[PDB]
Formats: sequence, C-alpha cells, structure tokens
Amino acid sequence: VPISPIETVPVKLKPGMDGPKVKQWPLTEEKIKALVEICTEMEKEGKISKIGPENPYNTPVFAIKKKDSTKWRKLVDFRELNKRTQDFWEVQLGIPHPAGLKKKKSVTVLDVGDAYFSVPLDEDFRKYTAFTIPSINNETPGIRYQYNVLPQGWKGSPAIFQSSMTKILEPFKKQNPDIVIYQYMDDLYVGSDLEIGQHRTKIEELRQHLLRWGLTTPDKKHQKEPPFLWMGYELHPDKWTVQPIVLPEKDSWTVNDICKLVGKLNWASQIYPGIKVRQLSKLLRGTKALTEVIPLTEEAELELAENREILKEPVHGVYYDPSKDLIAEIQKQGQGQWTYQIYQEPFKNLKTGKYARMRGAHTNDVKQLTEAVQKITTESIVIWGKTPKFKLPIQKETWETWWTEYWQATWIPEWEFVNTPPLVKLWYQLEKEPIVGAETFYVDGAANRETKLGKAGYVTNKGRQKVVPLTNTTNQKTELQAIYLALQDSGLEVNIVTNSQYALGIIQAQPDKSESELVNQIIEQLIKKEKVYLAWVPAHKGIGGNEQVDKLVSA
Amino acid sequence: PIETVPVKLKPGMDGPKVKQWPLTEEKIKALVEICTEMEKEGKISKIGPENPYNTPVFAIKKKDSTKWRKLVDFRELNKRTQDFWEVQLGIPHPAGLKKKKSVTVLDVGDAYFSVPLDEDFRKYTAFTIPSINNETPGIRYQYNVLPQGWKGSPAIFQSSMTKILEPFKKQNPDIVIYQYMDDLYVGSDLEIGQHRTKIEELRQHLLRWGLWMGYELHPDKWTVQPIVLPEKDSWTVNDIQKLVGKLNWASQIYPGIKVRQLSKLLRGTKALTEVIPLTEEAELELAENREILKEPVHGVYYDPSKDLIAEIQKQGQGQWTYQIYQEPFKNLKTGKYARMRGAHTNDVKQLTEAVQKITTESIVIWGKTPKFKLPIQKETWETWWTEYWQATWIPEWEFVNTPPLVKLWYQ
DNA sequence: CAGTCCCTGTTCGGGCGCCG
DNA sequence: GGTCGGCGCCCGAACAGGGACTG
Repeated sequence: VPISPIETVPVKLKPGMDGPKVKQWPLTEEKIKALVEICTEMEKEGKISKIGPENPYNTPVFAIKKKDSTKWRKLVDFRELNKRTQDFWEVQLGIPHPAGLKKKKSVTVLDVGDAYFSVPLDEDFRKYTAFTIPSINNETPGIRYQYNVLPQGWKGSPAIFQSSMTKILEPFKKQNPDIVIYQYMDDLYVGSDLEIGQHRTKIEELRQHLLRWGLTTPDKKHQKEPPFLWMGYELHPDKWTVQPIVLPEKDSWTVNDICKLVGKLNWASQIYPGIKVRQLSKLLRGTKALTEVIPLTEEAELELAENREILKEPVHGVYYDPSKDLIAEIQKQGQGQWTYQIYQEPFKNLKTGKYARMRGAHTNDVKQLTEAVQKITTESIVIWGKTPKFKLPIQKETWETWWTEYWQATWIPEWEFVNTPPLVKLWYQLEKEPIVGAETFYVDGAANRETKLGKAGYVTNKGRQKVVPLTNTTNQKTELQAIYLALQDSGLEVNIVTNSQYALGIIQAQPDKSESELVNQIIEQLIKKEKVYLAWVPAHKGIGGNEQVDKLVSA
Repeated sequence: PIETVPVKLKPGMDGPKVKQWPLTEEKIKALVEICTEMEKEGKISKIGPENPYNTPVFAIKKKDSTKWRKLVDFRELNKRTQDFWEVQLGIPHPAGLKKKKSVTVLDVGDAYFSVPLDEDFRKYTAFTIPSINNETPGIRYQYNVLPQGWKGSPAIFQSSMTKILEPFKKQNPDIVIYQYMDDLYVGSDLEIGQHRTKIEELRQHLLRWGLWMGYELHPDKWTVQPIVLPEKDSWTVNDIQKLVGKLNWASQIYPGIKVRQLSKLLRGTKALTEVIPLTEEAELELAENREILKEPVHGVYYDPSKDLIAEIQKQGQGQWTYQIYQEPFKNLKTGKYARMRGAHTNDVKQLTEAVQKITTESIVIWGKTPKFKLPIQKETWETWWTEYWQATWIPEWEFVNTPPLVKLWYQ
C-alpha cells in the first residue's frame, strides 16, 4: 500500500481496552450489492485492504442513500469502537454566519469530493477498523477489509480532517495573506479584493496546491458566478438570504411534528423577524410520547398562521461593513418573549433573532431585557468580534433607577433609548424611608408541617387586626399571605413590618411576573399603591406588634 | 541543554478539558501575533486533535500599559497539580511584606521561557485560538517551556531565582522579596524616592540574567471597615428596629451583644415614624455594644491549611464592602472600597477592580488567593469580566444572590 | 443539636433544526 | 436510514444548596 501525501494523525485507544468484536447485522440484498460495488472499488484505489484471520476485530456496517443521486454512502457502526478510542478535542468551535462576511470583489466556492477518503488513517490504528461484508449467501464466509483512510462514521474523522485541512492551507495562506479563505470541513469560500484577472490565477493556484496532496477540486462543484450556494444560503454581491424553508402542513399534529416545526421556526428566526414559538412550545410541556398526536390550541394556531404569513414575503440580509458601527435593537413581543435585529443601516438587517428563556420563578422585564442583551453580546462577539450599540425600549431614567438600587452587580453596554411601545418600566418602587402618616402593619404567618394548616394576619398601630385560617399551605406561603392581607386592607400609603426573609427577598427584587399566583396577587396590589415601605425585624425577639401577631398566628 | 524537572498530576485525575470562550477582534489579533512570535522562538508548537486537553486563553492590558499580554486560565490545571507546588517545592511567605511602607510588583513571566518543560507534561498545556465568525477551525498550540500563569513554574524556577536574587539580597538585606506566580513583590521601608531607585537597580540586575513593570502598593496604609452604630439624638421606632436587627445579626460575630433592653422599647404596636425616648437601661446597653464592636473578635487567627474566602457587598454610590475569612463569622480582615474606576456608571468594572484589589491584598498578607462569593449573576459576570481584567493571576469565584438584610457592613 | 422539607437555582439528558 | 462531529432551541429530571423548624 502506497504512502499518502498527507501526514497521518497518531491515534491510540484508551488504556486497558481492546478493539471491537461485534457481529454483522443482516443486510438487505439491495444494500449488499451497493456495498460490494463500493468495497471492490476502494480496494483498487488503496483505501481498504483485505485481512485474514490474524485480525480478531470486527464491527457492523451498512449503507444509506445519497441525497439526489443514485450513489450510495458507506457508513460503519463504530459505536463500540468510539467508546474505547481516545478522546479528541474538536477544532470546530462554531458555525460561520454570512453576516460576518466582508464585501469582496471576487468570490469563489468549491467542494472537494470524497473528502474523508483523501486523508489517511494512522497505520498502527488500521487494525482496529476491521469489518465484515456479508455476501448474498449466509453460508459464504464473507470478505473482510480494514480502513486505510478516515472511515465515515468514526468520531475522530471530522476532527482529524479539519486539522489536516488547515495544515495544507497554511502555506497558501502564508504566501497569500490578502486572500480570505473560509474553511468549514471540505468547503472553501475564497474571496479577495484583487482584480478578477489575478483572482482566477490564485484560484487555479489553490486548486493545484490542493491537488499536490490528493485533494481534488472538481469543476462540477466549482462556482464562479453569483449567486453562490454557501452553507445553506444564497450569496449575492450585495445581499444574502437563507435557502428556502419548508414547514409541514400536517392536519393531525404529533409531538415530533411540532419538534420539527419548532426546530425550523428557529432556523428561520435568524433573518425572518418576528417569529414566535411561545404557544407552540407550550405544546411540548409535560408530554411523554414522541408520536402522541396533540391538538393545536387556539393560541398556537394563531401563532402558526402568523409565522406562515411572515415566511411568504422574501427577506434578505446584508454583509458586515467594518467602517460603520454595529447596531442592535430589541422589542417586547410577548410576555416572556423578545426579538432583536442587528444592522448597520436602517432596515438593512445583518441578522435577527429572539430570546425567550424564563429564568427563575420571579422576574421582571428589566431582568429579561438584561438577559437578552447578554445573549446578543455573546452572539455578536462570535460573528463580528465586537459588541453592537443597543437601542433599548427602556427609559434612561428607568434603567438608572434599577441598577443603582439593585443589590446584585448589573450593567448594560453603550446603549440609547428608543421610543417603541411597549416600554420596559418598573411597575412599583419600594420607599427607602418609612412613610409619615401611613398606617403601620405588623404581619406574620405560620403553619404546621403535619396538618398543613396555618394562620396569617396583622396588627396595626390604629388597632386594626385580622387573622385568616389557611388550609394546605406552608410556612413560606403564610408569611406571603400575611403581606397580601396587609396590602388589601390598607390605604394608598402603608408601612409593613415582617420577619420573613423569604418574602422580603422576593418583593425587593421588584418582580412584575411570577410562577406563583400568590406573588402575582401581591404584585397587583403593589402597583395600586402610591407609597410602600417594607421592613424586616428578627422574630421571637418581642419586637413591637410582631410578637403580638406571632402569637395570634402561632397555631 | 537544560534538564527538565519531572512533573505529574495528582493521583487519580485527568488533565483539564475546558472549552474556549468567544474572544473579541482586538484580542484575537493580539494572540495571533504573540503566538506566531512564540512559535518562531520555539516557546510553543502547533498540535492536533489527538490531544484531548485544552485550556481557555485570552489577552489583557495591565494598568497604563499599551502592549497586550497573553494570559491562560490555568485554574483547572493548577487544581489538578496542587501537590507539586505545596509539598515538594513550596515557597515561604514573609510575614513582614505586609508591614512595609511601599511594595512594588514586577512582571517576571518572561523569565520562565528560558527553562524547558517536561516532555510528558506538555500535553496538558494545550490551548486553542478561536477565529471571528468561525472562519477557520481552532488553531491549537502547546507550551515547550515553563508556561506563564502555571503554579508549577515559579516552583521549578525558584532555585534559579534565589541565585539571581542572592547578590541583591546581600547588598540590601532589609528589603523583602516575595514571588507569587508571574509577579515579584519587593517591599522596603525606604523613602519613596530611593525606593523606586532600588527597584531600577533590581530591574537592571534581572536584565543581565535574561529577563519590567511598576505598580506601587502601600500596605501600611491599609485600613479595615468595622461595624458601626448610628449616633442619633432622636430615635424613631423604625430606627430602633433597624438597630436591633443589625445588633442581632452582629451578635453572631461578637457573642457579647445584647438587645434585651432595646427590645423592651418595642413592646407596643407603635407607628414606625413615632419617636421613642431611650430608657436608662437602653442607653447603657447601646454604649456597651459600641465598645464591644471596638474590641477584636475572640479566637480569630489565620490557618494556613484552610482556604481563604471573600464576600463582597454592593452598597451603592460607588461603595463596596468586603470580608475575608476561613471559618464563618471569623473574619480575618474587613474593608471598603470607594470611587474605583467605573463608579456611578459601570458595576462589573467596579466588581472586577474590587476582586483584583482584594486578591492583591490576600497575596501580600497570607500568600494565598481567596475564593470569591460574587454578588452577580453567572451570565452577567462571564460576559464582561474579561474586559476589565488587568492582572496576571485569576482567583476562583462563585456566584451568590443574597438580598440585603440589615446593612451590617455599611451604615 | 441533627434531621427533614420548602424553595430556588443549576446542570444535564434528549428531541428536532442546520452544516459538512 | 437509525454513523460521526459542531452549534442552536425546548423540556423535564436529577442534583444542589440555603433557610426555618422540630425530633
């Protein structure tokens, strides 16, 4: 067997474990013909070699159809090998995005063929890549081969190819520094600001530099004229857009179908602004079977129809211009949902997106807005390596009030206010000093861990009082209920004294939404008030009326 | 032609496998230029996917510095080689460094590139350089010499370092020199003028052996932040409730604190804004508690075998308080920072500056870096903290969310 | 005192989408 | 078909760790 012009990556097994010894699956007669036809061809080209009984290893093998072609692809079930092979550190850290490309005079795209089959495998490792090819007769012993290249289906093949490919491009990129080469597996986006005459020269020079190592660049996949098909997009000299997306039109929707729907809906949200998947993801909660038919809710059918109406109109993105600033603007779409658009010129969106993670049981719009900004910041640094300037639907004074008074560290990069309702604001402000002339409520609440019963109430300085029996509750729910009572039976200005750190830690965070209905009722009463002062005192210390109301709600 | 010191991980532990976070453009261009240069000087060499280990890498600019500096987050590797630099080749900590009038820090990380690293250990120093928009796959490297920011580097170079410092330590015996990570702390009681001169004498004393910085500290002017009670002449119900809550919380530190007579003033169900006169038994319980807060806590002392822990509280208006301890309520040191860079506009910058100042103080006093309890969300911190880091070391930290309770450390 | 449990947050396992 | 790797989303489950309470 000849030596492959590319250097080979040394691969070991994990210490203490031997190669795989798995029996072959029964294969359909149509797949056996496709395998023997491809086996016998790769052995002629020096890619697989025969092995005798001295190789005690074996692994299953099968074959699937190629997309839009009569050819078949050979795949090996290395699930037992991959467990015992050494761990690899992948060199693909993410996926390129067209919004990060710069306008170049000339653009060329090519795709080498049978990529993994042009890179050798380590010599000392070929013994563990042994497999059997079952013949048309079950009594025939079968032909046994071993791989000489990267087997399609092995966990080290993508890692090894990307690193081997980068090593071959380095001498070209070192000699041609002004040539931009976007390398993602076997596909090379090549662009330059050189004239179209000296462009094609450097293209041919690469196609020969790649040929010297056994990498063929067929003219069938060569692309010299726009539009270019790169990474699932359509690259034009001035704009770009995703390749057409097709949503299922199922009359009876199963859980898996929504999952394929949602997954697609996401894929689109990167350029199609305004995609909402709130009510559609509400169908995937608490469900167990992937094939369990599920009826669409009224809110989900409306959300789907809107999304189908957005996919009808054509949308497109632009490219990154380093000379002009990066801008990102966010809007408040649904409760718990956010969308954004990244652009440099008005209405010329580089890309869009959405953020909707519900973080925590109690939160407000300001928290979710800060979480959204951070998600955009990281994503932007991935694609453009810089933080965009932000246009936020929150008043400057609103945000200044929040971050200065919040006990956690919080910050937003350079941003400016945009008057696009609905505006994010704080729905209530707790006073910092007790209110003069306001009734003072000493609240407390307790419950029994066994009976699950408790009381909650208050005592005021004007003699007012209340105690309410509560059934199927906890100590925390009662202390919260006691505060809800004080808010109900008080005027517009009220001073409230509690001994519950749990209740005080939730309210001081100024939440406007909560997963608990009792908190939402407390929020609704807090918005109706003009001035509210909360205070904490240690319990069981005989403090004010907090000890008098502790003894009333004791049982 | 130098012999390599053999190093091994701690028993029963694999190398670090931490993913590389996304980097900005100005950082990637700085790492490329440095790494290409370090590759040309043989300090590093390219590797492949067969190495399953990786460590994050980013770049910084020290205070009032224009040149970028390569920095590696070897916190995970240092945890997995802890027995080497503490048991076999430990460095003593001078208890007099914190008593000097002026201490200066010197980046000596460039000297570690003169000593080759053990061949079998180079596999764990692996790191990956990302590209913008993932144009190219990860450009991986590994170290061929003593890496900057690794705890095992100053321990191997210690024998060589002592011989370089001996001619200067003999001429200047009263000067204290400590070495932590890639920095060298030189403290002296000399006047500020002749102090900086002796620094330049050292700087040239290290240039002749094959090695520059300048950050002055004044550990003798370091103050602590005690717990203080208000000196009001007219006390309202609310004032007394806040006072009792604060005294009740402070009782976990000073067992001698009592709130019996003050709680007696809070018997009736009174309005918060109502003024209450302090009884004779309460004015004495208040004055006695002010004196107990003047006394030092009983039974507090540093334990070298225990990990340091630091808590930070945002007090607003550019105010930040901190406490260092090993056992709860046994605070080795307290303090407060104000008017740091980014005050009144940026809270992550202030929190980043506060961690660096606290860590620097912990190195001068005990020679250890504390584990921080940061008052910030995890996602907020991990997004911006690298944009304000100006130090060659990186402490450990965790994220807490304690609502304020009774403002115990700041009035 | 040490054990719970009430609550809240994080990490992870598993489904699509996409790319080669 | 029921291969690999990368990234993204959504969900529940498992695990975690703090606070108040009674044995």
